[PDB]
Amino acid sequence: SKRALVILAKGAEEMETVIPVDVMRRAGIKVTVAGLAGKDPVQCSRDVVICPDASLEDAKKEGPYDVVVLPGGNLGAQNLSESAAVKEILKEQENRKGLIAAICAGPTALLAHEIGFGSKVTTHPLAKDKMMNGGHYTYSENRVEKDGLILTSRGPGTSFEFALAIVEALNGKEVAAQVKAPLVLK
Amino acid sequence: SKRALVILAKGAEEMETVIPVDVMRRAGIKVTVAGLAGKDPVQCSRDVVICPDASLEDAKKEGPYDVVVLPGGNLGAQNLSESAAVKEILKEQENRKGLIAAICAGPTALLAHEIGFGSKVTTHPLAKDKMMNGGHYTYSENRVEKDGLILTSRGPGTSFEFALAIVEALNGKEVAAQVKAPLVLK
Repeated sequence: SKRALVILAKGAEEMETVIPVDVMRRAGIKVTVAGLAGKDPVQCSRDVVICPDASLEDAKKEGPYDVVVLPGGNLGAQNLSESAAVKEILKEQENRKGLIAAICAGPTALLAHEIGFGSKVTTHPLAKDKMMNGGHYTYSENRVEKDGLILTSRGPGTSFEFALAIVEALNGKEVAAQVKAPLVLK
Repeated sequence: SKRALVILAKGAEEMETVIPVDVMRRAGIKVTVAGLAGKDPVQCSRDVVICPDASLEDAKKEGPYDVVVLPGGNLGAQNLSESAAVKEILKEQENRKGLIAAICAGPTALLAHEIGFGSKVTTHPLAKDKMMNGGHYTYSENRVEKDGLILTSRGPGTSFEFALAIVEALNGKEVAAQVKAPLVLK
């Protein structure tokens, strides 16, 4: 009954894609993995090939979504940053006061599309300078940062924390705790 | 220059599949994701669809491998446990004194194929009783267990530790440390 849209572009970090999709489905969220380029399989940064559930064009017609999720991976985030379709989805989600979650270089697509300026954010350490160009955000080193409806995180190793923060935001702390225990997190 | 074979069956835990593949490729290992059933895309436990690099039939002809990796997921591990092809690959890897790595319900395929008896092993907590049927192994609660050439781990949340243990076994501690830092692990 909550719904998530995960936007999958060539060059996405596959761990940052699969960990949130899997954890959100464990939480009972209806997740649509949507291909930026169309319905065809997507070659991720480390050459894992993932078949999306739908094209982004089709998935948009089925919104709105409770969260829009942007994986990282530098080339994936670049492709999200260059997409007019992504711009329109994020602007509409911002406008309706829905959650936007981005991990690793993913938040640099928020910069590109002028989303969430004035928010505290984090990114992978190597993406800090790009994200901070112009001083439009306030930078954090927290592993997960949530400033209202903009949720960001740092890297593959923060992907479980990121996904469980999404789950808590949508489904509450009790569901997040229930989902977390079987994962054998430290 | 080291080589890994990852055997991907329907119902595999996608996080336990993708995290080791990605981390091992970061370490410079040549990884073949081989489909148990053939060359076609594989529907994982949480409905992520992954396109393998090759069928297992083809990938075997290209061995030997420095490690054979068995992801978890209960139905994935069941399919690995029922496969005569997997039996032959694991027996040959055992015989040549090559590493076998299995995570979560994955080690129950070792039981099925009578691999590594007498070793200390771990599994997901919910797979302990199945793994221990007959007392053929000695159970551990360590997050990663390595008893010589049998390497096991417990769940999605131990997948990074599992993958970095594989990297250390193949490529050494210095490479594992170099791969680990950009991941933003805690």
